[PDB]
Amino acid sequence: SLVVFPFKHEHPEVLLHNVRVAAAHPRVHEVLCIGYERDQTYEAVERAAPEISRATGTPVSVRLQERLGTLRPGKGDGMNTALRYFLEETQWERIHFYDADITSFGPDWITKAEEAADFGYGLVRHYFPRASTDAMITWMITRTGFALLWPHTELSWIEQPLGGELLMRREVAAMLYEDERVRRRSDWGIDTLYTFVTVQQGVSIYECYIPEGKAHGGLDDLRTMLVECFAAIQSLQHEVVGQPAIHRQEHPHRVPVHIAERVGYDVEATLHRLMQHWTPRQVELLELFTTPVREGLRTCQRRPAFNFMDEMAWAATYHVLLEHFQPGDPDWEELLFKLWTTRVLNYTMTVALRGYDYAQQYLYRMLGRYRYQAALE
Amino acid sequence: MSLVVFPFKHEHPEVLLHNVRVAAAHPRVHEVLCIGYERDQTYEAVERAAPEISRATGTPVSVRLQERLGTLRPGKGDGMNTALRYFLEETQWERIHFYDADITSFGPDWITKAEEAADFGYGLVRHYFPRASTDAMITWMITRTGFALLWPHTELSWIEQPLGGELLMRREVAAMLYEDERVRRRSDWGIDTLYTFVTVQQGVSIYECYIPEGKYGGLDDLRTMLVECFAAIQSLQHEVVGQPAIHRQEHPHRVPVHIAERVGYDVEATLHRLMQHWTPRQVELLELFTTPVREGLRTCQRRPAFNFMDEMAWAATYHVLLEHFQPGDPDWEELLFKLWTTRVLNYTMTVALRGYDYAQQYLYRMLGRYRYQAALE
Ligand code: NA
Ligand code: NA
Repeated sequence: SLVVFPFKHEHPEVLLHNVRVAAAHPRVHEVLCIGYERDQTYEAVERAAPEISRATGTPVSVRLQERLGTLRPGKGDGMNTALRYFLEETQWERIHFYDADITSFGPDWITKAEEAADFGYGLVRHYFPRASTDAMITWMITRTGFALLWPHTELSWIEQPLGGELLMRREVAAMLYEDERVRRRSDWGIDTLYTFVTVQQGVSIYECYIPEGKAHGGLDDLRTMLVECFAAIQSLQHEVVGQPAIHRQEHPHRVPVHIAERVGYDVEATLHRLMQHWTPRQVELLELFTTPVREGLRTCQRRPAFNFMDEMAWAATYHVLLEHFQPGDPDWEELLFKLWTTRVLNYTMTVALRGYDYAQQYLYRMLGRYRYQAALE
Repeated sequence: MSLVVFPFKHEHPEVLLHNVRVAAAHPRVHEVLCIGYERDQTYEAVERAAPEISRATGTPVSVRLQERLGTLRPGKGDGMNTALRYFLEETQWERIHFYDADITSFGPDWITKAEEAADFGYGLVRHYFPRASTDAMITWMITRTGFALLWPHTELSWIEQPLGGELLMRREVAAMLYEDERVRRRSDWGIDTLYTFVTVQQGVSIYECYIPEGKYGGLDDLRTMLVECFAAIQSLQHEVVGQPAIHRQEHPHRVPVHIAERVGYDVEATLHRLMQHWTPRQVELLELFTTPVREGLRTCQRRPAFNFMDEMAWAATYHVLLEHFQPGDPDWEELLFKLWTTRVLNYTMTVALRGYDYAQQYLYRMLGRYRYQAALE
């Protein structure tokens, strides 16, 4: 079994700690770290690598990501490079990915995933408890898109379709590595692509619950990620999903108190940013949207406005964006960001303020209404 | 011997009349009194329904108009003090209840529980109810906060609903309050504060009944109550409490889910209203406040700022207000309003968003630190 840690900007100590756990694990035959460039961190892990291999009897390799796709060169190139390495330079039967920066990692993540693979599943995804105001891309972009475009499939039921923590069977990794839609997704869209393509190909999926959760400012920290996750859905929108898929999830535990009691973002800063980086093109682009959204966002030039951006207004908005949004156009990018920000604020003030349980319940029903709306049309 | 009082203004007649019926049917209630603000629609409906309710229940149901007994805005204070005057001068009943006209959860239990605690010996019985984490912002940030910073060694800041209009007094407590000029003059929203304070100051023994079943717009809706409740505390600040008081509270149930999952105010409207109705004198009055507060509120001329207004900034702010605020002055009232608004927003986004239990714990701890800070000094 190969374990992969993609990294770029992470501090060395956290990645090295995780490497040491994975290398020590009885079922792990090799650890690979993949980075962007030979920096301080990359050199540190290269230096520390041989002490770790001798101590564990497990080979630890470092490699650079190669340019395999055609978008911004980010996470997708790293993961796809790991797929090639696993397929062409190893004979291991299974590959795990874990983000380099997870601070809650332990032998349990590896064990649970392997045991699920033993059971027969082609793909094992880890999922985690999350704060009511985390996962706003997952919820408002990815799962929403899946519900609205493929309501009869497993896609919108997957818990963490953006999660980078997962295990694949060799054959699943080969299928993804060979798929050109996946190979080209060199940016933040890679996780969406892996998720979508595995489901479309009827790979069987198990979702393991990891109770400790994943420990790793304004909403604008997420803006590139948001743009690329949305572009990934938009790129897939005319695809057909023609076959069922086995999909099961470990029953989740009660959310831990310290996770239920996190705030996901700085509300003040987010309100402020909503009023910034406006341009006449952004103002003119709003003429594509429904009346309450156009007026709501136009208001945002002067003061934060977001009550208008409820569930149905968001679905209406999502449809216009699927049709008109252009990845790489700066005004479209900023507009998406503002529109999503008003959706996040609306949900924060009218749903998340009512409590964790209330929020979870609203989000699941949101998907249910989106699927039903899409299935009736 | 027991009188039940419902002061009223513009409430819907059916809620009030339902409650009147409940009170008069109660075996322990000898007379029901309704005190009307003026001869409006509500008052006419009450006066029509009265003689029939007296006949159906064999209990006298009287209607009267609030008199002008105080020297401030003619409001709740006049209404309640008029009921005291009547209880004392035109009846011989030994106990008086007050209930708000529009409580929708009213039953004989509210009366029985209060009567039973008086039988036990208490001078004053106050009811208290579960409340949502964004309700009771005057109670917490103004009244309980003031009680904690001004009389930390007393029972005052430990009282759960000092602003609550659901309570029972023994005749001698009522007489003492009616006779007190500080109380007689508080014709506005400050009356509840005055009742709570003077009873404690005079060593009246207090019991708090828990009513499990008991209990919109921008913060704007609470602006008049806010400025009058603050003025009430300000008007008492040099008073001394030189005797203890017996005070016990019924143990509270877990908050009902339907109450934990409410929202208390329109956030968007509140953020907007924070940027309005500036005057250059308000800008200049800010010069009296600490630097982060001065800078923070000044920013509110252009965008909402509130992160600065944590509990320590609020305590510093409260001291400046106690010293400088001018009741009845439009700029001072408006500044208090914005100042409290930033405090409620700060608490909403950094505390209440973390969940009900986190919020409750934070609030009780806040009073704890305010008592400690005040007693040390
Ligand atoms: Na090993
Ligand atoms: Na009676």
